[PDB]
Amino acid sequence: ADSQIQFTRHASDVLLNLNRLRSRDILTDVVIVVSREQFRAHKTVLMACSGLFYSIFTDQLKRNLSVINLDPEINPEGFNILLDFMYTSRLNLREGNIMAVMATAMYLQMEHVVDTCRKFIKAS
Amino acid sequence: ADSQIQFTRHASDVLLNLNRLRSRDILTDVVIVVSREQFRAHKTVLMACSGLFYSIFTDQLKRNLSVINLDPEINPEGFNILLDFMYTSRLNLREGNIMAVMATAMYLQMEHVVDTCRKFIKASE
Amino acid sequence: RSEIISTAPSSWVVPGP
Amino acid sequence: SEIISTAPSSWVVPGP
Repeated sequence: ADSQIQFTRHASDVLLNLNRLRSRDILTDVVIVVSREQFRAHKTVLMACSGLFYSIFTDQLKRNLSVINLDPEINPEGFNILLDFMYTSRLNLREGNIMAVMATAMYLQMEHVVDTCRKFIKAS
Repeated sequence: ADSQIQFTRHASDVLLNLNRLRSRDILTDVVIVVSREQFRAHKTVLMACSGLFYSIFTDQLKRNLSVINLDPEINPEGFNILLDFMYTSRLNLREGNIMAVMATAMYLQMEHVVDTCRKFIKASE
Repeated sequence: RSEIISTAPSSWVVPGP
Repeated sequence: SEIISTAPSSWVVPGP
């Protein structure tokens, strides 16, 4: 009689569709500036993955900013790799960027990514 | 060229956090009006689950609307069930509501749900 | 009442065109 | 190769 069905690939299909929106610039609502680079995104996705971004868009003087400048110390490649990760689940690491990725993840308050970086310093 | 690490629970963590933002009303940007009722939501989430909503927010005269009225013919309890699903993965189907649930999914152009409504009246007389 | 699992993919996929 | 991680996110939108 009564019921509740869990679609196991639903979260995944949502994320996939959020990333297509992003990649077509549909309803993106902020540009993140990291030195001289610019990344378009959806604030809600940023806030759903990063503690730093939660705080930015939750400060009511900033909620409705459409440009955010990260600290000058933040690296564009490290940022790019984390933004892709937010929208895909895939963390693409190389020996020549893994520490920048880790620094960026600390700043964006994504600590499980940081631990994964540290822990992926086995072979090495 | 990359070592790629897939986080198998990321998508679900994201969806979970989007729901908290919803129920705390954070960054919600639209109200869906269904007869009597009102549902606050994020446009991007709506667009990520339904091609109806995608067709709406993709209209330049409609991109920036903060209120959207659905078909008067549409059931508010049906839409609430679909809206919770969209945010949680869980479709809560009853014998009492299933009728309108399916009419809503159909309206919202979400067949996988339509189909599990039919695949549900298997457990039927 | 009982919690059941569906492996159904979404029919809705945002285009790339 | 593509290794898998099973780690849950350490980020949880506050409930207040």
